[PDB]
Amino acid sequence: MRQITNLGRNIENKSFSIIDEEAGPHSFAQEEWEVVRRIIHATADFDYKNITKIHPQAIDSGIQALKKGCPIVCDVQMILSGLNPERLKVYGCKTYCFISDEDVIENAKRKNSTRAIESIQKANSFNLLNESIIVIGNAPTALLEIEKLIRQEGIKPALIVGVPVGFVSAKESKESILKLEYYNVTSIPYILTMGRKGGSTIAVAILHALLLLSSKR
Amino acid sequence: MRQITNLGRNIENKSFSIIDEEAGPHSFAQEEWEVVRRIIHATADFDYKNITKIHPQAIDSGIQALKKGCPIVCDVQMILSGLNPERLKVYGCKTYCFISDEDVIENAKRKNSTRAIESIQKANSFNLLNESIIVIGNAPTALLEIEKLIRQEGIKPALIVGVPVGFVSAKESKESILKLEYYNVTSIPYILTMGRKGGSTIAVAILHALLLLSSKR
Ligand SMILES: [Cl-]
Ligand SMILES: [Cl-]
Ligand SMILES: [Cl-]
Ligand SMILES: [Cl-]
Ligand SMILES: [Cl-]
Ligand SMILES: [Cl-]
Ligand SMILES: [Cl-]
Ligand SMILES: [Cl-]
Repeated sequence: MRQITNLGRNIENKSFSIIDEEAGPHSFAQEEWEVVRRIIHATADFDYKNITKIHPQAIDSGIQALKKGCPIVCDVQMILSGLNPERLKVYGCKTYCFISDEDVIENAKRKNSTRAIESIQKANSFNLLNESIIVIGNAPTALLEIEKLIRQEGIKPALIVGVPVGFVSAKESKESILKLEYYNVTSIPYILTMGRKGGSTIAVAILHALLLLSSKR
Repeated sequence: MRQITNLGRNIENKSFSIIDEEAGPHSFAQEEWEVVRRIIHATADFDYKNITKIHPQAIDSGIQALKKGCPIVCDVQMILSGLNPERLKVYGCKTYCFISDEDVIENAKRKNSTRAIESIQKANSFNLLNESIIVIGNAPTALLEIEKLIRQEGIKPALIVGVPVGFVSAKESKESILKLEYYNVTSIPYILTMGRKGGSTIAVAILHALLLLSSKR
């Protein structure tokens, strides 16, 4: 479930209350607001109240795949190191991150690409991008490879959590997921933070919020 | 060292230059600016250009500690699982984080405190707080206990990287360090992000930046 003192639980509920009060009126649904607020909570940055975008199917589609014990593929290790394994076992979700794998780094140097792009391709070769939750919280090149695989092959992940932070392709990487949404009738559900802002913590924030939402039947 | 494709590097340098051009004129020293920059990088948030405070001895003191394979205590796992062990082994630094421990979790429930405070205490009961680098990145209560120990007892860490993000005591925890600096002729060097903004991501960014500096001398 989760290990946190009753005090910590009080400090947290005390924060969410302040965050709600401060943010002011917003345009999210109850279920959605919880994810947005959770990001604000993880960063003390209120911009995620505006830059955060939640595909209409994002919550259901994601919580559903979570219960099926679907896999969770992250681009950077930190994201994994932030999830309570105990909470994940309940559903039986397997996690992945080939960013530091031997072959990935070998192909990346050879192909003159990035590790993130190559680990996304590795997860793809094992059919891991299928009906799963892909969390990109650091490498835009990763989120772009997904953009590509979606058009090229049909990869149909359960949910894309594209919140990479960057100054070069971060902005675009997220905009492109929105372009896929425009052209397709039934597009891949997503939760992304538009612009350059994002990061492992933002992603973890989202996962925890989603899990807690699932927990609440 | 650093496993990062030649491509990924050019992406970072392009990022750093963007950060520099955008930031504008600042009041930091060359070496110090690096640390600040690294934070803005990891977050795409330029507020850290104003909220970041670096003690006069924070850089020299912290690097010197690393060189001597000094311990590195963290308040949360997220931070350890974000530092390249390969680089620390060079100086032979040992990484610690008792926030997950059994006794720590226990003592916390009984004392009606937080796992964070109790883990700072356990770390205390090992002489791991002297000439060490204390990296607090999520629990203000951890930084507050550290402050208390600088007062009650004479613990003398080599560097306090106090960047806990929070809403209830974040602002205060960091301020209490500035107080000690005021009342003490010779205080413990710090690198903190004023206000209530912060996070393990910022912590790691600061550490990496430090390590890199260390690697250029
Ligand atoms: Cl809104
Ligand atoms: Cl990237
Ligand atoms: Cl980028
Ligand atoms: Cl990150
Ligand atoms: Cl300045
Ligand atoms: Cl705390
Ligand atoms: Cl707090
Ligand atoms: Cl954090």
